[PDB]
Amino acid sequence: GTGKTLLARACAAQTNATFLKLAAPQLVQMYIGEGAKLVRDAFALAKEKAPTIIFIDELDAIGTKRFDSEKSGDREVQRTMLELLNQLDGFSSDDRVKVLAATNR
Amino acid sequence: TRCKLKLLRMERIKDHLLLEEEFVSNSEILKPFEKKQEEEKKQLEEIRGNPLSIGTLEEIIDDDHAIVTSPTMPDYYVSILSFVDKELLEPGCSVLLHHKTMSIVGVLQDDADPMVSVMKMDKSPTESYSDIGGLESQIQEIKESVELPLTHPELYEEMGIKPPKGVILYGAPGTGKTLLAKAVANQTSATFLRIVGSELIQKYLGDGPRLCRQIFKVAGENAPSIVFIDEIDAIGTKRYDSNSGGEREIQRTMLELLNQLDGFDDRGDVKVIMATNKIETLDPALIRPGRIDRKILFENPDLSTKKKILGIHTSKMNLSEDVNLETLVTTKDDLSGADIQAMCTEAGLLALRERRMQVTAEDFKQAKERVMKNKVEENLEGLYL
Amino acid sequence: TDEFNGAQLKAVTVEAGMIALRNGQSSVKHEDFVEGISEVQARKSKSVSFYA
Amino acid sequence: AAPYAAKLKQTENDLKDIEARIKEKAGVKESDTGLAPSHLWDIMGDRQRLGEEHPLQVARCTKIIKGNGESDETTTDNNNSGNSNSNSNQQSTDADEDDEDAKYVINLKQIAKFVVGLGERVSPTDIEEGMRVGVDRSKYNIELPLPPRIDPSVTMMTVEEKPDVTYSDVGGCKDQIEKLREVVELPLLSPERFATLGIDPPKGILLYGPPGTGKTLCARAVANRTDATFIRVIGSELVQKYVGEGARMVRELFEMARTKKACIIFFDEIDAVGGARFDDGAGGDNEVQRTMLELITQLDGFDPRGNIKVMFATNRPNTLDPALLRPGRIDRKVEFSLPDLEGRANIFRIHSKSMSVERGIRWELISRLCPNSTGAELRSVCTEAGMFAIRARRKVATEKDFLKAVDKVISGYKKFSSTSRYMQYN
Amino acid sequence: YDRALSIFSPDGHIFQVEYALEAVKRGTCAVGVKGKNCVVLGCERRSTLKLQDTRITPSKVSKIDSHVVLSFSGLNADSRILIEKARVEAQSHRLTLEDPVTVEYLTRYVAGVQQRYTQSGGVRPFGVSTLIAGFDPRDDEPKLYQTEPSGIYSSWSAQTIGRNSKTVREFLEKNYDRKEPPATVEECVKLTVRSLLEVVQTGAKNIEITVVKPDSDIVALSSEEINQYVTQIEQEK
Amino acid sequence: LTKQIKEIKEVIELPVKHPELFESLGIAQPKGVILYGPPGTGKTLLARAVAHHTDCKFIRVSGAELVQKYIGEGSRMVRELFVMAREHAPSIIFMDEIDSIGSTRVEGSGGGDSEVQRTMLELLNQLDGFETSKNIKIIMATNRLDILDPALLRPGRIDRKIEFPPPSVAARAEILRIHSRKMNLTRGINLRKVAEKMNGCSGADVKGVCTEAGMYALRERRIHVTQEDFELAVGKVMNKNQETAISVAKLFK
Amino acid sequence: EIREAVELPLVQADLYEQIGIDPPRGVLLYGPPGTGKTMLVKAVANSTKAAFIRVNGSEFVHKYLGEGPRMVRDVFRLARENAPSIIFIDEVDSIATKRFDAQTGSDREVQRILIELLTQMDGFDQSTNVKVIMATNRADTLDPALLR
Amino acid sequence: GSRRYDSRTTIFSPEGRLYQVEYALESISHAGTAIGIMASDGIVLAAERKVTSTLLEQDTSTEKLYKLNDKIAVAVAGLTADAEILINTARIHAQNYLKTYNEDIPVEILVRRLSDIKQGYTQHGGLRPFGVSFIYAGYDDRYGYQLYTSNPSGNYTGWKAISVGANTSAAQTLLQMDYKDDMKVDDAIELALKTLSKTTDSSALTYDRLEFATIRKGANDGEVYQKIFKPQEIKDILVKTGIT
Ligand SMILES: Nc1ncnc2c1ncn2[C@@H]1O[C@H](COP(=O)(O)OP(=O)(O)OP(=O)(O)O)[C@@H](O)[C@H]1O
Ligand SMILES: Nc1ncnc2c1ncn2[C@@H]1O[C@H](COP(=O)(O)OP(=O)(O)OP(=O)(O)O)[C@@H](O)[C@H]1O
Ligand SMILES: Nc1ncnc2c1ncn2[C@@H]1O[C@H](COP(=O)(O)OP(=O)(O)OP(=O)(O)O)[C@@H](O)[C@H]1O
Ligand SMILES: Nc1ncnc2c1ncn2[C@@H]1O[C@H](COP(=O)(O)OP(=O)(O)OP(=O)(O)O)[C@@H](O)[C@H]1O
Ligand SMILES: Nc1ncnc2c1ncn2[C@@H]1O[C@H](COP(=O)(O)OP(=O)(O)O)[C@@H](O)[C@H]1O
Ligand SMILES: [Mg+2]
Ligand SMILES: [Mg+2]
Ligand SMILES: [Mg+2]
Ligand SMILES: [Mg+2]
Ligand SMILES: [Mg+2]
Repeated sequence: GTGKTLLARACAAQTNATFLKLAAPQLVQMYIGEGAKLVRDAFALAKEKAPTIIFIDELDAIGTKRFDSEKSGDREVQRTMLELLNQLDGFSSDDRVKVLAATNR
Repeated sequence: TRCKLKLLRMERIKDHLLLEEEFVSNSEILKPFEKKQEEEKKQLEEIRGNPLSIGTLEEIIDDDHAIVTSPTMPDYYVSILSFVDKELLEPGCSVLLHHKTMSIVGVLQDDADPMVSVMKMDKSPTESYSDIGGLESQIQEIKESVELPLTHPELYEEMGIKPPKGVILYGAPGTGKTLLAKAVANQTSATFLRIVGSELIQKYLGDGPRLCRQIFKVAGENAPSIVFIDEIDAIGTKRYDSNSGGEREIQRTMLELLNQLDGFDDRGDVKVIMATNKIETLDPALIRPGRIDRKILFENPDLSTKKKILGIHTSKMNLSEDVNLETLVTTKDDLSGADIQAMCTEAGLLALRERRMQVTAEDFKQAKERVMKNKVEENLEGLYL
Repeated sequence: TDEFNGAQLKAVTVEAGMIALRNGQSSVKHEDFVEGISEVQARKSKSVSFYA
Repeated sequence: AAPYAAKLKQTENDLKDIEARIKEKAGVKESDTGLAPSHLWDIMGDRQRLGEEHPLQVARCTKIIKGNGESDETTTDNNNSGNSNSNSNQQSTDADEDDEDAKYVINLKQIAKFVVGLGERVSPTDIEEGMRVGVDRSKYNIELPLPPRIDPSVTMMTVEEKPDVTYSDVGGCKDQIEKLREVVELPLLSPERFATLGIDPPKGILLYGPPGTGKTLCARAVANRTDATFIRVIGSELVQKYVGEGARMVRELFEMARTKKACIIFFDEIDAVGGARFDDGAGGDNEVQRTMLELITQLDGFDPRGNIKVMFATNRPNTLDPALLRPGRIDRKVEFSLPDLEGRANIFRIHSKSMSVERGIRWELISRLCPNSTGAELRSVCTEAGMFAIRARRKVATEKDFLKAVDKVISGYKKFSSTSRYMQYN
Repeated sequence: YDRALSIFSPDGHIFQVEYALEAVKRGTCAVGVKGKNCVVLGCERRSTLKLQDTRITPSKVSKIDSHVVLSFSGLNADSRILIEKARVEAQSHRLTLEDPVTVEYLTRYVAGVQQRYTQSGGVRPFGVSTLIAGFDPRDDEPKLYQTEPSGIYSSWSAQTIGRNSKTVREFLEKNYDRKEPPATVEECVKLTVRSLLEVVQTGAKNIEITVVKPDSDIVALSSEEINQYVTQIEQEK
Repeated sequence: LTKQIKEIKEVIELPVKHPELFESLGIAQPKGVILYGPPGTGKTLLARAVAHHTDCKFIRVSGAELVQKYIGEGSRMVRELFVMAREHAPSIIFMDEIDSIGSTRVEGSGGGDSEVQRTMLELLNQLDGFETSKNIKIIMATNRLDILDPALLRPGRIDRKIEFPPPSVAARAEILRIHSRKMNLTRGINLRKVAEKMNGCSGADVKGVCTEAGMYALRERRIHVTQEDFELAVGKVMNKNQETAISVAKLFK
Repeated sequence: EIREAVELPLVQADLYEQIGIDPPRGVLLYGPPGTGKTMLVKAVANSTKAAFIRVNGSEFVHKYLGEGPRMVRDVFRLARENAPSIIFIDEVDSIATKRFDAQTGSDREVQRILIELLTQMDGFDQSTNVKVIMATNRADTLDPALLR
Repeated sequence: GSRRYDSRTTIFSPEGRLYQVEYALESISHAGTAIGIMASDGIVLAAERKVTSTLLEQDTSTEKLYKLNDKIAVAVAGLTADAEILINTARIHAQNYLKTYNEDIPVEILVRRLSDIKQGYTQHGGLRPFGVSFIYAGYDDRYGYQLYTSNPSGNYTGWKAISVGANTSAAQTLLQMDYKDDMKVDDAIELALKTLSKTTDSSALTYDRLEFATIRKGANDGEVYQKIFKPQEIKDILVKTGIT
């Protein structure tokens, strides 16, 4: 309730560049690694429409990396998260793509 | 002879005359056209062609068009033709498609599943009331709840009460909780769907709410219906560790089970019978008033009530005049009604090894000893003297 | 307002006006605005006289 | 065997005729309608079949491409040397058009993409991107835009047909009922009062209390009264098997609500799909929370949501994550508690008006005799008061039948009271 | 220790008291009827299990003084904790004010013990309910009280406690008259015996009767006397 | 282990063969039969063998859902099994509590194959009613009777509990001769002395001493199994059996 | 142990028939990873001088559906022709999985393979070939239908 | 918070009942069998060890027979550690009543004292029960031989013959069919070996798994003599009764 989402909505109107709205459970996808296809394309798109701002709402649907127990795990969440990090790395663009991240955990 | 004769006389003239009336009317239909009736048959075949390709109705678009999913993968914006109705098509229904230009030409299909048959029973129990050895009043509280509003809805509207829903049959093991459920299941002759509570936890995670909701869908169609849930205790006590969703998952199955039991549905008449062994283990919301109106209790039989259990079970048996039925009750104290049924069987079994049809007093005492050793009694009563 | 968030503070604005709406007033009054703080808050079972 | 034998032959003879009537009827010729509109409909389908309005393969738009001024013709383009202002006199022998205004990128369902042109029953303004479209199976070309989303089928069969359970039956004329109206019935019915003010009305209700206070009662009551779309989803139904399918259920729910004018989505019982987020090292709470977080983002948007009022109804507001309960997604918590003596009296009268009661019934004496009871227990009281009339062979109730009722329902089922455990959360 | 084991319920109760009441029902059954000049507490005694002694196995009714008898139903283990205090308080009465106890007073003290364990930190309350009976000294009005786990006591003209106490008390509404007690002591034995053979059954080998007459006469009947009253009643009926 | 053959014969083989004696007596139709003892006692072997003699289908249920693609799940396997059994009737459903495959399934429930047992057993009572009598008996095989749960050990649920000891020296000699009826020997080999040498504890192990002896006939390039081949067998198989018991190591990695 | 399992049936079939013992058919190699399972089989691939095929478990999964089973039939047929033959499936872990969801296509295709290999392993019986040797560094993940 | 980790061992269930006393009795059904028969000329006490091994010294063991005082010995069945404490309490209390009244303590007094001690723990303190079951063999002039069983609930009941420990249902049924009122210690010696023979889980019952003691008035000068038989006399009396 402190208007982190408000401040992004503002920022959209002010910079007048391409603002890629994103909600973190939308990204997770039940077909194998098509959740990952969504990461790479959205960021590929951000190279084109540069300069850019990607606004991600939530970040607990790309969860966390701590699972190692034999019984289940969910390694669908981990893979789409580790794809997120490879776009922030140096071989990709990052100097014309800013990522605005907002979470309440 | 004449009883047969009055029926013969009514039935022949009325039916054969009607048969004659159809024969003339096909012809007369033909006349304003030149052959209407015998041509409607040739048209139906022609329109549909051969083959008819099955699809699954994906969504229905209101304009007499539909999006059908052939399982071969191309989707199609088809038209809806003759020999079908659009409230006989519901999403999910199978459709019969014209091969050359795809059109919904019908569905005369049975559309029955083996998934529903699992829910259903095929039945003629051996269980009838008065195989209940005593506790007569309890029968005429269960029968007042399950069986009686099908016989007369008249009493309940005359009084102006809503007929009681739901029974919980609880007590100790061997007090014949399953034996009542089946005795009333025989009499009512309403579609008696049976489901054991343990099948409601699966080996997948999230399949729970899905399975539970499918029970009540079948139950709802075949109204009036009984849904018997045998030992709904098992799901709270035993976690099988086959479910990947864990303790969390089992709790969620509970919650859909609450809405399907009463809720917002306004489904058909569904009496629910819930056998359980402990009612202090089931979730309190699950058992709460106005969705379970009546709660019957059974406790252990009496000295006289055990006599009733014994007559009904020793009656099938061949017997001697040396058998003192009465001394098998006095020796046996604080033992179930389940123990008396196992005691007749065990006597007969010793008698089948000796290779004779008689059941003697000695095979009864021999049997009485062996069934009493196997029961290991309660530690509930070890507080007390 | 003490430990309200800016979403809670937006909530008090709307709530105030609803209470006016019932009274049938054409403006929101100062009396009604405070009344709306108390309605946004969960505690609105108020006194029972074990606070006197 | 003469008396019975002769006549038995005749009975069989009668079975033969009953069969012949049957074999004649279904082949010359079974009805589906009245008889007459099933004949004409066969001649009507002949008319549709000659036309190519079917078969039209359902496909989908992936990207609107511009076919004039983009150098679709590359006769002067070599990298970026093309004009991008003409494909009509670029290097053409004509001045007039040589391509279409709009190309589009279709993806088929079997998987094969085609670049298609522009229909004649359609304009570029009716073609949206992501929109499902009929293409012609003779030569793929967009013909008709067709309602998007093939996904509704378990969000399309949970839209209600209106059950009639009265607003009256909901106990008393309480503040609790009137609080529903401020959110639901009133801004839709007469938006005129709110318009003068310029106050945009609340939207979130949380009905919370212990089992049997009539939360569900209230749900059904505003289904029939409101007369706007009522989509009730049981919230246990949001859980699915494959992770990101579960979020898809509620995601499509909001696409659906938003499309329709004036909705109320009634989320029933979100003890499932509402667990507070924690890290545990077994697997995480990932499947439950995937669905919950989809929901949260569409209860405030990153853009304004449409007219969608949302009713949460729960038995425990304590399994719920902190994010849902703050206002702006649940503007008003509306508190439901066990009634008092007058309260309990009204509900008894509301049950009892359909019952045969003598004038000697003083409900004041038997409400007093029932304490710390749900309106759902008081129902069981009324049902069991008649059950003792049915057992005694009486047809008109007595004060005596209600005393018997109160003792058995209240004393007996107090051991089994939901009130005690569930109050700890409420 | 100091943690609460008795705590307030969101209803209006304490769950440990309701629970303790459930505990009295799962026990054996003791009956109370007073005559014009007798108390009679009779109790159901087990014999499902056999080879059980009769001389050395404690009885259900334990004489506190020479004129105050106590019977108990519920947990047979707990029982002895309430009685050990009750006997010592009687000797303290003799010490500090003189005169032996009055039945009303001992009942009020016993009530105060169970009362306290419903509200003191680190105890559960007793799952045991008493019929405390007897005579006042230098008087001969029969006194019959019954105290229960709440810590509340009631005087009763006739009462019954333990398993199926509702079934037995129904019987006693219909045969014992408040206005005219059984005319003699012997008529009063036939009433307690008449009541017991409903629930207890299974011979006169389970029925125990303690009869008190005024002036410090405690007698506990022999198996032979019991048989005799059961037989008469069976036959007449 | 002949006594045990005769006990299972009464409860399983006899009622399928002739319902008429059971009518005469009026005895309440047989049900579940629990077989229990250490491994290799041949509890499984006797079930198949009864199924052969009675001439009934032997339906093996692994407590795996894999082999089925026609149920594919345990949440309808119960009732779908009873459609197939009724077609191919008479049947004896065989269901084994393995308790080392389905390791974590057992914990807190007494067996996830006793989930299977109970669910199928509840069906069975109505099966005596569907159109007269039972055609499905069920045989349950368990390692222990203490890993069994109390609700299937109660009377009026079952009708027989057969116990199997491991072999005695006399019993051993017989079990050993069966495996020997299929391979070579040489005169002068006393089956009695090999029973003494063998301490054993499975009839499984006994069959391993015969195969292992046949393998040393290959090693030395003999043409028949000699007595010395038994001395090499017994030692090697024993060293192998006891190592894994006392080191508490399995075949699972 | 492994020479008597694989090599010995081929060079001296006559001895097994004589003594009257069941020859070892399929070979399973379990043990933790890094013990030299594959390397011990390397040795017999040089040494026997028979045919020796080569094959992985991911040769039998494919993009097109039911084109996994068509390979299963191919490797057996080839082995039979140039018999006696050793087939080695390097890691057979993904074929011999013990669990199926049995609603996804990915899983249904492995179901078909697993029945197809198993059926024709019985077809491969009473041949001059020694049956499939297969290894897995795991062993709690395998279906017991192979292991009977 | 401390309250967070409290068991609450000692509230009732909804049944009216004490989970932890019920469970205590559950675990004594695992423990070693002990049977006591009161003859009319003695009490024979015999208990079968729950464990056995051949390296185990079993020749001077007396881990089931414990003497409380000169005239009262008990057989133990349960949590032996818990029992060792209350045996040593009992011994303190028995000696105490003799110190202050100069009179042999009655069987009734010592048995009731021990019961109330168990009773204190299920009543209050927030502690686990003492899971012990005693069979008391004891002599007093007043009531002759007296026989008694106590449970973890802290309740005592008289017996003439009784069996606690493993296989209670089985042992109890057997005693009843045989028991007569006219039996001396010889008949009792035979029955005690014999019931133990029927509940046994060994292929044959042997002396090294039997502990055995009697209390006879047939010892000289009309005195009670406590005898805990040595394992070599037990083996002897085992040849007499023809068990082996
Ligand atoms: N009161 C009774 N009168 C007559 N027969 C009875 C009675 N109680 C038990 N039986 C007999 O014992 C059988 C077994 O009991 P049943 O399976 O009906 O019990 P239950 O109380 O549901 O037990 P559980 O929950 O342990 O399965 C019945 O089929 C019937 O033959
Ligand atoms: N500082 C502020 N000034 C103005 N309005 C505010 C302020 N903070 C919040 N609001 C209002 O409260 C509304 C709701 O808060 P919003 O959902 O934007 O919060 P957040 O802390 O980004 O949340 P979450 O993590 O739960 O998605 C905003 O849409 C905005 O209208
Ligand atoms: N306030 C009331 N007045 C009259 N009837 C009542 C009242 N509340 C509940 N009822 C009766 O009780 C029934 C069951 O309660 P209902 O399902 O409406 O409630 P809830 O509080 O949402 O319960 P849960 O979530 O535990 O299912 C209603 O269908 C109605 O018959
Ligand atoms: N006994 C040995 N002598 C020499 N080298 C060995 C020996 N055992 C193993 N190694 C070495 O270890 C290497 C790895 O072994 P190999 O690949 O055969 O293993 P594995 O246990 O079958 O495991 P994975 O499933 O990981 O392939 C060999 O290539 C070899 O260099
Ligand atoms: N009693 C026996 N006599 C002879 N062969 C036996 C005996 N018991 C077991 N076997 C052999 O051992 C094999 C494995 O035993 P099986 O029946 O599967 O066992 P269990 O269920 O006892 O583990 C049998 O198939 C059979 O060849
Ligand atoms: Mg049952
Ligand atoms: Mg509800
Ligand atoms: Mg959010
Ligand atoms: Mg087994
Ligand atoms: Mg590998």
